[PDB]
Amino acid sequence: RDHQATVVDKEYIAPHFVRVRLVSPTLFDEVIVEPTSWLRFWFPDPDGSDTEFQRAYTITESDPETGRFAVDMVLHEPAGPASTWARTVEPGATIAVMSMGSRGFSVPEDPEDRPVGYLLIGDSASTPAINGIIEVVPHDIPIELYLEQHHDDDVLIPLAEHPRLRVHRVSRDDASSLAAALELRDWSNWYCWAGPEAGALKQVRTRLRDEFGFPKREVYAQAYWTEGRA
Amino acid sequence: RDHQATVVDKEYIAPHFVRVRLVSPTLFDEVIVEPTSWLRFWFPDPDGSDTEFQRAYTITESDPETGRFAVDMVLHEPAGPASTWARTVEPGATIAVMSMGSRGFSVPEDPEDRPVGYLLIGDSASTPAINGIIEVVPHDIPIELYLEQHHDDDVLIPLAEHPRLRVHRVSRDDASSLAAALELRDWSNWYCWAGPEAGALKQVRTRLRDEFGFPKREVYAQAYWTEGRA
Ligand SMILES: Cc1cc2nc3c(=O)[nH]c(=O)nc-3n(C[C@H](O)[C@H](O)[C@H](O)COP(=O)(O)OP(=O)(O)OC[C@H]3O[C@@H](n4cnc5c(N)ncnc54)[C@H](O)[C@@H]3O)c2cc1C
Ligand SMILES: Cc1cc2nc3c(=O)[nH]c(=O)nc-3n(C[C@H](O)[C@H](O)[C@H](O)COP(=O)(O)OP(=O)(O)OC[C@H]3O[C@@H](n4cnc5c(N)ncnc54)[C@H](O)[C@@H]3O)c2cc1C
Repeated sequence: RDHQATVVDKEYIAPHFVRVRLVSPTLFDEVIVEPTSWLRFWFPDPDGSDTEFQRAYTITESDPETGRFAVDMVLHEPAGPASTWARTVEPGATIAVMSMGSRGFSVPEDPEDRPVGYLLIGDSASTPAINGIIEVVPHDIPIELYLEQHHDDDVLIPLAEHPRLRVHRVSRDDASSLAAALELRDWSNWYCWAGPEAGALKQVRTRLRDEFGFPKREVYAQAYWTEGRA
Repeated sequence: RDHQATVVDKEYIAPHFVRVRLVSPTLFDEVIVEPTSWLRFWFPDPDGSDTEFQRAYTITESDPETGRFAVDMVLHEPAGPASTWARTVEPGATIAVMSMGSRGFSVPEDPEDRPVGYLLIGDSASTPAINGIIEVVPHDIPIELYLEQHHDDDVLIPLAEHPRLRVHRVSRDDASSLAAALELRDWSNWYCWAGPEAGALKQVRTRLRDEFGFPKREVYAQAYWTEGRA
Protein backbone atom coordinates (compact mmCIF):
# COMPACT_ATOMS: atom_id res chain seq x y z
CA ARG A 1 0.00 0.00 0.00
CA ASP A 2 1.47 3.32 -1.10
CA HIS A 3 1.05 6.73 0.52
CA GLN A 4 1.23 10.26 -0.83
CA ALA A 5 4.06 12.34 0.61
CA THR A 6 4.73 16.07 0.24
CA VAL A 7 8.23 17.55 0.13
CA VAL A 8 8.74 20.12 2.88
CA ASP A 9 12.48 20.90 2.78
CA LYS A 10 15.70 20.18 0.91
CA GLU A 11 19.22 20.49 2.31
CA TYR A 12 22.60 20.01 0.63
CA ILE A 13 24.53 17.75 3.00
CA ALA A 14 27.46 17.59 0.55
CA PRO A 15 27.96 19.19 -2.89
CA HIS A 16 26.47 16.11 -4.63
CA PHE A 17 24.48 14.72 -1.69
CA VAL A 18 20.97 16.04 -1.08
CA ARG A 19 18.69 15.43 1.91
CA VAL A 20 15.02 15.68 0.92
CA ARG A 21 12.52 16.10 3.76
CA LEU A 22 8.92 14.93 3.31
CA VAL A 23 5.76 14.35 5.33
CA SER A 24 3.37 11.39 5.09
CA PRO A 25 1.15 11.10 8.19
CA THR A 26 -0.02 7.51 7.61
CA LEU A 27 3.33 6.11 6.44
CA PHE A 28 4.78 4.95 9.77
CA ASP A 29 1.54 3.37 11.00
CA GLU A 30 2.65 -0.10 12.16
CA VAL A 31 5.92 0.48 10.24
CA ILE A 32 8.92 0.73 12.57
CA VAL A 33 12.12 2.30 11.27
CA GLU A 34 15.28 0.21 11.71
CA PRO A 35 18.86 0.60 10.47
CA THR A 36 18.80 0.35 6.63
CA SER A 37 14.99 0.65 6.42
CA TRP A 38 14.17 2.01 2.98
CA LEU A 39 11.23 3.15 0.87
CA ARG A 40 10.14 2.79 -2.74
CA PHE A 41 9.36 6.07 -4.51
CA TRP A 42 7.57 6.55 -7.84
CA PHE A 43 9.66 9.31 -9.39
CA PRO A 44 8.30 11.48 -12.22
CA ASP A 45 9.65 11.57 -15.74
CA PRO A 46 12.06 14.53 -16.03
CA ASP A 47 11.02 14.85 -19.68
CA GLY A 48 7.42 15.61 -18.66
CA SER A 49 5.51 12.43 -19.51
CA ASP A 50 3.19 10.42 -17.25
CA THR A 51 5.67 7.53 -17.00
CA GLU A 52 7.01 6.95 -13.49
CA PHE A 53 10.22 5.31 -12.29
CA GLN A 54 10.41 3.28 -9.09
CA ARG A 55 13.62 3.74 -7.08
CA ALA A 56 14.67 2.80 -3.54
CA TYR A 57 16.03 5.23 -0.93
CA THR A 58 17.03 4.78 2.72
CA ILE A 59 15.25 6.56 5.58
CA THR A 60 17.60 9.03 7.29
CA GLU A 61 15.10 10.97 9.44
CA SER A 62 11.77 9.82 10.82
CA ASP A 63 9.07 10.98 13.23
CA PRO A 64 6.17 8.50 13.38
CA GLU A 65 3.90 10.89 15.30
CA THR A 66 3.96 13.42 12.44
CA GLY A 67 4.90 11.26 9.46
CA ARG A 68 7.87 13.52 8.75
CA PHE A 69 10.87 11.76 7.24
CA ALA A 70 13.90 12.30 5.03
CA VAL A 71 16.07 10.50 2.49
CA ASP A 72 19.61 11.29 1.35
CA MET A 73 20.12 11.16 -2.41
CA VAL A 74 23.33 11.00 -4.44
CA LEU A 75 23.56 13.35 -7.42
CA HIS A 76 25.31 10.84 -9.66
CA GLU A 77 26.71 11.11 -13.18
CA PRO A 78 25.09 10.18 -15.51
CA ALA A 79 21.81 11.24 -13.92
CA GLY A 80 18.58 9.30 -13.59
CA PRO A 81 14.95 10.20 -12.85
CA ALA A 82 15.49 10.08 -9.07
CA SER A 83 18.72 12.08 -8.88
CA THR A 84 17.30 14.59 -11.36
CA TRP A 85 14.29 14.85 -9.04
CA ALA A 86 16.60 15.43 -6.06
CA ARG A 87 18.31 18.21 -8.01
CA THR A 88 15.14 20.01 -9.14
CA VAL A 89 12.38 19.17 -6.65
CA GLU A 90 11.01 22.03 -4.55
CA PRO A 91 8.95 21.91 -1.34
CA GLY A 92 5.29 21.45 -2.20
CA ALA A 93 5.86 18.63 -4.69
CA THR A 94 4.14 15.31 -4.03
CA ILE A 95 5.29 11.73 -4.62
CA ALA A 96 3.96 8.25 -3.87
CA VAL A 97 5.97 6.19 -1.37
CA MET A 98 5.72 2.58 -0.23
CA SER A 99 7.38 0.40 2.42
CA MET A 100 7.67 -3.14 1.04
CA GLY A 101 10.76 -5.32 0.67
CA SER A 102 12.76 -3.78 3.53
CA ARG A 103 14.29 -6.06 6.16
CA GLY A 104 15.90 -4.28 9.09
CA PHE A 105 19.34 -4.57 10.64
CA SER A 106 19.70 -5.54 14.29
CA VAL A 107 22.48 -6.44 16.72
CA PRO A 108 21.75 -9.67 18.65
CA GLU A 109 20.40 -9.34 22.18
CA ASP A 110 22.92 -11.61 23.91
CA PRO A 111 26.42 -10.05 23.73
CA GLU A 112 27.86 -13.55 23.29
CA ASP A 113 25.65 -14.01 20.21
CA ARG A 114 27.01 -10.82 18.62
CA PRO A 115 29.65 -10.82 15.87
CA VAL A 116 33.24 -10.11 16.85
CA GLY A 117 33.25 -7.34 14.24
CA TYR A 118 31.28 -5.87 11.35
CA LEU A 119 32.60 -5.67 7.79
CA LEU A 120 30.63 -2.96 5.98
CA ILE A 121 31.06 -2.60 2.21
CA GLY A 122 29.39 -0.02 -0.01
CA ASP A 123 29.66 3.45 -1.53
CA SER A 124 27.86 6.80 -1.48
CA ALA A 125 24.49 5.24 -2.33
CA SER A 126 24.61 2.89 0.68
CA THR A 127 26.17 5.41 3.07
CA PRO A 128 22.75 6.26 4.63
CA ALA A 129 22.21 2.55 5.29
CA ILE A 130 25.77 2.04 6.55
CA ASN A 131 25.49 5.13 8.75
CA GLY A 132 22.36 3.70 10.34
CA ILE A 133 24.25 0.47 11.05
CA ILE A 134 27.25 2.24 12.61
CA GLU A 135 24.97 4.22 14.94
CA VAL A 136 23.70 1.01 16.60
CA VAL A 137 26.88 -1.11 16.69
CA PRO A 138 28.03 -1.37 20.34
CA HIS A 139 31.18 0.60 21.12
CA ASP A 140 33.22 -2.52 21.98
CA ILE A 141 32.76 -4.12 18.52
CA PRO A 142 35.12 -3.03 15.72
CA ILE A 143 33.89 -1.95 12.30
CA GLU A 144 35.84 -2.30 9.03
CA LEU A 145 34.23 0.06 6.52
CA TYR A 146 35.07 -0.10 2.80
CA LEU A 147 33.63 2.66 0.60
CA GLU A 148 34.16 2.50 -3.16
CA GLN A 149 34.96 6.07 -4.18
CA HIS A 150 33.62 7.61 -7.39
CA HIS A 151 34.25 11.34 -6.88
CA ASP A 152 36.48 13.53 -4.73
CA ASP A 153 33.31 14.99 -3.18
CA ASP A 154 32.56 11.53 -1.75
CA VAL A 155 34.87 12.19 1.21
CA LEU A 156 32.60 15.13 2.13
CA ILE A 157 29.58 12.86 2.68
CA PRO A 158 29.39 12.62 6.49
CA LEU A 159 29.93 9.24 8.13
CA ALA A 160 28.50 8.13 11.45
CA GLU A 161 30.93 8.26 14.37
CA HIS A 162 32.05 5.15 16.25
CA PRO A 163 35.02 4.64 18.60
CA ARG A 164 36.20 1.49 16.76
CA LEU A 165 35.44 2.42 13.14
CA ARG A 166 38.24 2.01 10.60
CA VAL A 167 37.44 3.53 7.20
CA HIS A 168 38.95 2.43 3.88
CA ARG A 169 38.29 4.20 0.57
CA VAL A 170 38.64 2.22 -2.66
CA SER A 171 39.40 3.70 -6.07
CA ARG A 172 37.30 1.92 -8.70
CA ASP A 173 39.28 0.87 -11.76
CA ASP A 174 36.80 -1.89 -12.65
CA ALA A 175 34.31 -4.30 -11.07
CA SER A 176 37.19 -6.19 -9.40
CA SER A 177 38.60 -3.23 -7.45
CA LEU A 178 36.29 -3.40 -4.42
CA ALA A 179 36.80 -7.12 -3.76
CA ALA A 180 40.57 -6.81 -4.18
CA ALA A 181 40.76 -3.92 -1.70
CA LEU A 182 39.33 -6.08 1.09
CA GLU A 183 42.01 -6.94 3.63
CA LEU A 184 43.05 -10.59 3.77
CA ARG A 185 42.85 -11.26 7.50
CA ASP A 186 41.07 -13.58 9.93
CA TRP A 187 37.36 -12.90 9.38
CA SER A 188 36.17 -15.58 11.83
CA ASN A 189 32.83 -14.73 13.50
CA TRP A 190 32.59 -11.43 11.61
CA TYR A 191 29.34 -10.27 10.00
CA CYS A 192 29.32 -8.61 6.58
CA TRP A 193 26.76 -6.11 5.29
CA ALA A 194 27.36 -5.19 1.65
CA GLY A 195 25.40 -2.77 -0.50
CA PRO A 196 27.67 -1.84 -3.42
CA GLU A 197 27.33 -1.55 -7.19
CA ALA A 198 25.98 -4.71 -8.80
CA GLY A 199 29.06 -5.60 -10.84
CA ALA A 200 31.35 -5.04 -7.86
CA LEU A 201 29.01 -6.97 -5.55
CA LYS A 202 29.35 -10.11 -7.70
CA GLN A 203 33.11 -10.30 -7.18
CA VAL A 204 32.75 -9.22 -3.53
CA ARG A 205 30.35 -12.07 -2.71
CA THR A 206 32.65 -14.56 -4.45
CA ARG A 207 35.58 -13.41 -2.30
CA LEU A 208 33.55 -13.45 0.93
CA ARG A 209 32.34 -17.01 0.37
CA ASP A 210 35.32 -18.76 -1.23
CA GLU A 211 38.45 -17.01 0.04
CA PHE A 212 37.23 -15.44 3.30
CA GLY A 213 35.04 -18.40 4.29
CA PHE A 214 32.05 -16.28 5.31
CA PRO A 215 28.92 -18.36 6.04
CA LYS A 216 25.71 -17.39 4.28
CA ARG A 217 23.98 -16.52 7.56
CA GLU A 218 26.71 -13.97 8.40
CA VAL A 219 26.49 -12.07 5.09
CA TYR A 220 23.80 -9.74 3.77
CA ALA A 221 24.56 -8.50 0.25
CA GLN A 222 22.23 -6.50 -2.00
CA ALA A 223 23.09 -4.56 -5.14
CA TYR A 224 22.07 -0.93 -4.60
CA TRP A 225 22.69 0.18 -8.19
CA THR A 226 24.05 -1.07 -11.51
CA GLU A 227 26.66 0.63 -13.69
CA GLY A 228 25.25 1.81 -17.01
CA ARG A 229 21.74 0.52 -16.23
CA ALA A 230 18.66 1.57 -14.29
CA ARG B 1 51.54 32.69 9.67
CA ASP B 2 49.29 29.75 10.51
CA HIS B 3 46.05 28.68 8.83
CA GLN B 4 42.94 27.01 10.21
CA ALA B 5 42.44 23.52 8.78
CA THR B 6 39.28 21.40 9.03
CA VAL B 7 39.42 17.59 9.15
CA VAL B 8 37.34 16.08 6.35
CA ASP B 9 38.17 12.35 6.45
CA LYS B 10 40.22 9.71 8.26
CA GLU B 11 41.48 6.46 6.74
CA TYR B 12 43.32 3.55 8.38
CA ILE B 13 46.06 2.81 5.85
CA ALA B 14 47.56 0.21 8.22
CA PRO B 15 46.38 -0.90 11.71
CA HIS B 16 48.73 1.64 13.35
CA PHE B 17 48.93 4.11 10.44
CA VAL B 18 46.23 6.76 9.97
CA ARG B 19 45.78 9.12 7.02
CA VAL B 20 43.96 12.28 8.15
CA ARG B 21 42.51 14.39 5.33
CA LEU B 22 42.02 18.12 5.84
CA VAL B 23 41.07 21.23 3.88
CA SER B 24 42.64 24.70 4.11
CA PRO B 25 42.23 26.93 1.04
CA THR B 26 44.64 29.62 2.25
CA LEU B 27 47.48 27.19 3.08
CA PHE B 28 48.62 26.70 -0.53
CA ASP B 29 48.74 30.43 -1.29
CA GLU B 30 52.48 30.54 -0.54
CA VAL B 31 53.23 26.81 -0.14
CA ILE B 32 54.46 24.62 -3.01
CA VAL B 33 54.46 20.89 -2.25
CA GLU B 34 57.71 19.01 -2.87
CA PRO B 35 58.90 15.54 -1.80
CA THR B 36 59.35 15.49 2.01
CA SER B 37 57.46 18.79 2.42
CA TRP B 38 56.01 18.98 5.93
CA LEU B 39 53.79 21.16 8.09
CA ARG B 40 53.64 22.25 11.73
CA PHE B 41 50.42 21.31 13.56
CA TRP B 42 49.26 22.65 16.94
CA PHE B 43 47.63 19.56 18.44
CA PRO B 44 45.25 19.89 21.39
CA ASP B 45 45.88 18.55 24.87
CA PRO B 46 44.18 15.13 25.11
CA ASP B 47 43.59 15.84 28.81
CA GLY B 48 41.43 18.83 27.87
CA SER B 49 43.49 21.92 28.72
CA ASP B 50 44.25 24.96 26.55
CA THR B 51 47.90 23.94 26.14
CA GLU B 52 48.81 23.03 22.56
CA PHE B 53 51.65 20.84 21.31
CA GLN B 54 53.46 21.57 18.05
CA ARG B 55 54.45 18.52 15.97
CA ALA B 56 55.67 18.04 12.40
CA TYR B 57 53.97 15.83 9.81
CA THR B 58 54.67 15.17 6.14
CA ILE B 59 52.25 16.12 3.37
CA THR B 60 51.05 12.92 1.67
CA GLU B 61 48.18 14.35 -0.41
CA SER B 62 47.70 17.88 -1.69
CA ASP B 63 45.37 19.72 -4.06
CA PRO B 64 46.28 23.43 -4.26
CA GLU B 65 43.17 24.24 -6.30
CA THR B 66 40.88 23.10 -3.47
CA GLY B 67 43.20 23.33 -0.46
CA ARG B 68 42.64 19.68 0.45
CA PHE B 69 45.61 17.79 1.86
CA ALA B 70 46.47 14.76 3.97
CA VAL B 71 49.10 13.60 6.47
CA ASP B 72 49.93 10.04 7.55
CA MET B 73 50.36 9.56 11.29
CA VAL B 74 51.94 6.70 13.23
CA LEU B 75 49.99 5.39 16.22
CA HIS B 76 53.11 4.83 18.31
CA GLU B 77 53.62 3.43 21.81
CA PRO B 78 53.80 5.25 24.16
CA ALA B 79 51.36 7.75 22.68
CA GLY B 80 51.67 11.51 22.43
CA PRO B 81 49.29 14.43 21.83
CA ALA B 82 49.57 14.04 18.05
CA SER B 83 49.08 10.27 17.82
CA THR B 84 46.24 10.48 20.35
CA TRP B 85 44.72 13.11 18.04
CA ALA B 86 45.12 10.75 15.07
CA ARG B 87 43.35 8.03 17.06
CA THR B 88 40.49 10.19 18.34
CA VAL B 89 39.92 13.05 15.88
CA GLU B 90 36.64 13.13 13.96
CA PRO B 91 35.78 14.96 10.74
CA GLY B 92 34.74 18.53 11.52
CA ALA B 93 37.54 19.14 14.02
CA THR B 94 39.82 22.11 13.36
CA ILE B 95 43.54 22.65 13.89
CA ALA B 96 46.08 25.36 13.15
CA VAL B 97 48.79 24.49 10.62
CA MET B 98 51.91 26.30 9.43
CA SER B 99 54.57 25.79 6.76
CA MET B 100 57.93 26.95 8.12
CA GLY B 101 61.40 25.47 7.80
CA SER B 102 60.41 22.84 5.22
CA ARG B 103 63.01 22.31 2.49
CA GLY B 104 62.14 19.96 -0.35
CA PHE B 105 63.88 17.07 -2.06
CA SER B 106 64.80 17.16 -5.75
CA VAL B 107 66.77 15.16 -8.30
CA PRO B 108 69.36 17.08 -10.37
CA GLU B 109 68.06 17.89 -13.84
CA ASP B 110 71.31 16.92 -15.57
CA PRO B 111 71.61 13.10 -15.52
CA GLU B 112 75.40 13.39 -15.14
CA ASP B 113 74.86 15.47 -11.98
CA ARG B 114 72.52 12.87 -10.45
CA PRO B 115 73.61 10.42 -7.72
CA VAL B 116 74.50 6.91 -8.85
CA GLY B 117 72.16 5.68 -6.11
CA TYR B 118 70.03 6.78 -3.19
CA LEU B 119 70.51 5.46 0.35
CA LEU B 120 67.26 6.06 2.24
CA ILE B 121 67.19 5.52 6.02
CA GLY B 122 64.27 5.95 8.39
CA ASP B 123 61.29 4.19 9.95
CA SER B 124 57.50 4.44 10.00
CA ALA B 125 57.59 8.12 10.99
CA SER B 126 59.68 9.07 7.94
CA THR B 127 57.97 6.63 5.56
CA PRO B 128 55.66 9.34 4.12
CA ALA B 129 58.73 11.46 3.36
CA ILE B 130 60.68 8.49 1.96
CA ASN B 131 57.73 7.44 -0.21
CA GLY B 132 57.62 10.90 -1.78
CA ILE B 133 61.33 10.56 -2.57
CA ILE B 134 60.93 7.11 -4.16
CA GLU B 135 58.14 8.39 -6.41
CA VAL B 136 60.48 10.95 -8.06
CA VAL B 137 63.74 8.97 -8.24
CA PRO B 138 64.37 8.05 -11.91
CA HIS B 139 63.81 4.41 -12.81
CA ASP B 140 67.47 3.83 -13.75
CA ILE B 141 68.82 4.88 -10.32
CA PRO B 142 68.93 2.13 -7.65
CA ILE B 143 67.49 2.80 -4.20
CA GLU B 144 68.74 1.17 -0.98
CA LEU B 145 66.09 1.57 1.72
CA TYR B 146 66.67 0.79 5.41
CA LEU B 147 63.64 0.96 7.74
CA GLU B 148 64.15 0.48 11.47
CA GLN B 149 61.26 -1.70 12.61
CA HIS B 150 59.32 -1.12 15.82
CA HIS B 151 56.30 -3.42 15.39
CA ASP B 152 55.28 -6.38 13.25
CA ASP B 153 52.55 -4.23 11.65
CA ASP B 154 55.26 -1.94 10.23
CA VAL B 155 55.49 -4.24 7.20
CA LEU B 156 51.85 -3.37 6.46
CA ILE B 157 52.67 0.32 5.92
CA PRO B 158 52.64 0.75 2.11
CA LEU B 159 55.90 1.72 0.43
CA ALA B 160 56.11 3.50 -2.90
CA GLU B 161 56.91 1.27 -5.86
CA HIS B 162 60.15 1.54 -7.83
CA PRO B 163 61.83 -0.90 -10.25
CA ARG B 164 65.24 -0.61 -8.54
CA LEU B 165 64.11 -0.37 -4.90
CA ARG B 166 65.66 -2.80 -2.43
CA VAL B 167 64.12 -2.72 1.06
CA HIS B 168 65.88 -3.75 4.27
CA ARG B 169 64.17 -3.94 7.67
CA VAL B 170 66.14 -3.52 10.89
CA SER B 171 65.14 -4.75 14.34
CA ARG B 172 66.09 -2.19 16.99
CA ASP B 173 68.00 -3.48 20.01
CA ASP B 174 69.48 -0.06 20.84
CA ALA B 175 70.60 3.17 19.17
CA SER B 176 73.42 1.28 17.37
CA SER B 177 71.26 -1.25 15.50
CA LEU B 178 70.34 0.92 12.50
CA ALA B 179 73.91 2.03 11.72
CA ALA B 180 75.30 -1.49 12.10
CA ALA B 181 72.63 -2.85 9.74
CA LEU B 182 73.83 -0.68 6.83
CA GLU B 183 75.64 -2.74 4.21
CA LEU B 184 79.39 -2.17 3.99
CA ARG B 185 79.91 -1.59 0.27
CA ASP B 186 81.21 1.08 -2.09
CA TRP B 187 78.95 4.12 -1.60
CA SER B 188 80.96 6.40 -3.91
CA ASN B 189 78.79 9.14 -5.46
CA TRP B 190 75.69 7.87 -3.65
CA TYR B 191 73.34 10.29 -1.89
CA CYS B 192 71.85 9.63 1.54
CA TRP B 193 68.56 10.89 2.98
CA ALA B 194 68.01 9.90 6.62
CA GLY B 195 65.11 10.68 8.92
CA PRO B 196 65.28 8.16 11.78
CA GLU B 197 65.09 8.32 15.57
CA ALA B 198 67.50 10.85 17.06
CA GLY B 199 69.79 8.43 18.90
CA ALA B 200 70.00 6.10 15.91
CA LEU B 201 70.71 9.03 13.57
CA LYS B 202 73.76 10.08 15.62
CA GLN B 203 75.51 6.77 14.93
CA VAL B 204 74.24 6.63 11.34
CA ARG B 205 75.79 10.03 10.57
CA THR B 206 79.09 8.94 12.12
CA ARG B 207 79.21 5.80 9.95
CA LEU B 208 78.29 7.74 6.80
CA ARG B 209 81.18 10.17 7.32
CA ASP B 210 83.84 8.04 9.00
CA GLU B 211 83.36 4.67 7.26
CA PHE B 212 81.29 5.12 4.09
CA GLY B 213 83.06 8.28 2.90
CA PHE B 214 79.92 10.36 2.38
CA PRO B 215 80.61 14.08 1.87
CA LYS B 216 78.50 16.33 4.06
CA ARG B 217 76.71 17.84 1.06
CA GLU B 218 75.73 14.34 -0.14
CA VAL B 219 73.85 13.70 3.13
CA TYR B 220 70.57 15.06 4.47
CA ALA B 221 70.04 13.96 8.07
CA GLN B 222 67.16 15.10 10.28
CA ALA B 223 65.90 13.40 13.43
CA TYR B 224 62.14 12.86 13.17
CA TRP B 225 61.60 11.81 16.80
CA THR B 226 63.46 10.99 20.01
CA GLU B 227 63.06 7.87 22.14
CA GLY B 228 61.54 8.55 25.54
CA ARG B 229 61.24 12.29 24.81
CA ALA B 230 58.37 14.35 23.43
C1 LIG C 1 17.37 -0.81 -0.60
C2 LIG C 1 18.07 0.20 -1.50
C3 LIG C 1 18.27 1.39 -0.81
C4 LIG C 1 18.90 2.45 -1.45
N1 LIG C 1 19.10 3.67 -0.72
C5 LIG C 1 19.75 4.78 -1.36
C6 LIG C 1 19.97 6.08 -0.60
O1 LIG C 1 19.60 6.17 0.52
N2 LIG C 1 20.60 7.17 -1.24
C7 LIG C 1 21.05 7.06 -2.59
O2 LIG C 1 21.58 7.97 -3.13
N3 LIG C 1 20.83 5.82 -3.31
C8 LIG C 1 20.16 4.68 -2.64
N4 LIG C 1 19.96 3.46 -3.40
C9 LIG C 1 20.43 3.38 -4.77
C10 LIG C 1 19.51 4.09 -5.76
O3 LIG C 1 18.24 3.49 -5.73
C11 LIG C 1 20.16 3.89 -7.13
O4 LIG C 1 21.31 4.68 -7.17
C12 LIG C 1 19.22 4.25 -8.28
O5 LIG C 1 19.71 3.68 -9.46
C13 LIG C 1 19.16 5.76 -8.48
O6 LIG C 1 18.00 6.03 -9.23
P1 LIG C 1 18.14 7.08 -10.50
O7 LIG C 1 16.79 7.30 -11.14
O8 LIG C 1 18.73 8.39 -10.04
O9 LIG C 1 19.18 6.42 -11.60
P2 LIG C 1 18.85 5.18 -12.63
O10 LIG C 1 17.67 5.52 -13.51
O11 LIG C 1 18.57 3.93 -11.83
O12 LIG C 1 20.19 4.99 -13.57
C14 LIG C 1 20.53 6.04 -14.44
C15 LIG C 1 22.08 6.13 -14.59
O13 LIG C 1 22.62 6.59 -13.49
C16 LIG C 1 23.68 5.49 -12.96
N5 LIG C 1 23.63 5.47 -11.52
C17 LIG C 1 22.55 5.15 -10.80
N6 LIG C 1 22.88 5.24 -9.51
C18 LIG C 1 24.16 5.63 -9.43
C19 LIG C 1 24.98 5.87 -8.35
N7 LIG C 1 24.95 5.86 -6.90
N8 LIG C 1 26.23 6.24 -8.54
C20 LIG C 1 26.71 6.38 -9.80
N9 LIG C 1 25.90 6.14 -10.87
C21 LIG C 1 24.63 5.76 -10.68
C22 LIG C 1 23.27 4.35 -13.45
O14 LIG C 1 24.42 3.41 -13.65
C23 LIG C 1 22.68 4.73 -14.82
O15 LIG C 1 23.67 4.82 -15.74
C24 LIG C 1 19.32 2.31 -2.77
C25 LIG C 1 19.11 1.13 -3.46
C26 LIG C 1 18.49 0.07 -2.82
C27 LIG C 1 18.25 -1.25 -3.54
C1 LIG D 1 59.96 17.18 9.34
C2 LIG D 1 59.38 16.09 10.22
C3 LIG D 1 58.36 15.42 9.55
C4 LIG D 1 57.69 14.39 10.19
N1 LIG D 1 56.64 13.70 9.48
C5 LIG D 1 55.94 12.62 10.12
C6 LIG D 1 54.82 11.88 9.39
O1 LIG D 1 54.52 12.20 8.29
N2 LIG D 1 54.14 10.82 10.04
C7 LIG D 1 54.50 10.44 11.37
O2 LIG D 1 53.94 9.56 11.93
N3 LIG D 1 55.55 11.15 12.05
C8 LIG D 1 56.26 12.25 11.38
N4 LIG D 1 57.31 12.93 12.11
C9 LIG D 1 57.64 12.51 13.47
C10 LIG D 1 56.63 13.04 14.50
O3 LIG D 1 56.63 14.44 14.48
C11 LIG D 1 57.08 12.52 15.87
O4 LIG D 1 56.79 11.16 15.92
C12 LIG D 1 56.38 13.24 17.03
O5 LIG D 1 57.06 13.00 18.23
C13 LIG D 1 54.95 12.72 17.20
O6 LIG D 1 54.30 13.57 18.11
P1 LIG D 1 53.43 12.91 19.35
O7 LIG D 1 52.63 13.99 20.03
O8 LIG D 1 52.53 11.82 18.82
O9 LIG D 1 54.49 12.21 20.40
P2 LIG D 1 55.51 13.01 21.41
O10 LIG D 1 54.70 13.88 22.35
O11 LIG D 1 56.49 13.84 20.62
O12 LIG D 1 56.30 11.85 22.27
C14 LIG D 1 55.50 11.00 23.05
C15 LIG D 1 56.19 9.62 23.24
O13 LIG D 1 56.03 8.86 22.19
C16 LIG D 1 57.48 8.55 21.56
N5 LIG D 1 57.39 8.65 20.12
C17 LIG D 1 57.14 9.77 19.44
N6 LIG D 1 57.13 9.46 18.14
C18 LIG D 1 57.37 8.15 18.02
C19 LIG D 1 57.47 7.33 16.92
N7 LIG D 1 57.38 7.38 15.47
N8 LIG D 1 57.73 6.04 17.08
C20 LIG D 1 57.89 5.53 18.32
N9 LIG D 1 57.79 6.33 19.41
C21 LIG D 1 57.53 7.64 19.25
C22 LIG D 1 58.29 9.46 22.02
O14 LIG D 1 59.68 8.92 22.15
C23 LIG D 1 57.72 9.79 23.41
O15 LIG D 1 58.15 8.89 24.32
C24 LIG D 1 58.05 14.03 11.49
C25 LIG D 1 59.06 14.70 12.15
C26 LIG D 1 59.72 15.73 11.52
C27 LIG D 1 60.84 16.49 12.22
